[PDB]
Amino acid sequence: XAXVXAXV
Amino acid sequence: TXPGVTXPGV
DNA sequence: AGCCCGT
DNA sequence: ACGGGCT
Ligand SMILES: *C(=O)c1cnc2ccccc2n1
Ligand SMILES: *C(=O)c1cnc2ccccc2n1
Ligand SMILES: [Cl-]
Ligand SMILES: [Cl-]
Ligand SMILES: [K+]
Ligand SMILES: [Zn+2]
Ligand SMILES: [Zn+2]
Ligand SMILES: [Zn+2]
Ligand SMILES: [Zn+2]
Ligand SMILES: [Zn+2]
Repeated sequence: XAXVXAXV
Repeated sequence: TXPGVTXPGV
């Protein structure tokens, strides 16, 4: 749930 | 990093 | 060549 | 159940 590379 | 040496991240 | 996350 | 972004 973070988006630092994926954003789920 | 940076750019350079994005971020992290983005 | 250069890093690292939270619901 | 998840991989991104220029100097
Ligand atoms: C977002 O909070 C979060 C936390 N853990 C994960 C594990 C695997 C895929 C996505 C995730 N997202
Ligand atoms: C996003 O593309 C990405 C890839 N690897 C990671 C490792 C650890 C924390 C965050 C990350 N994000
Ligand atoms: Cl060298
Ligand atoms: Cl990974
Ligand atoms: K080198
Ligand atoms: Zn390169
Ligand atoms: Zn790692
Ligand atoms: Zn975690
Ligand atoms: Zn991964
Ligand atoms: Zn990548």
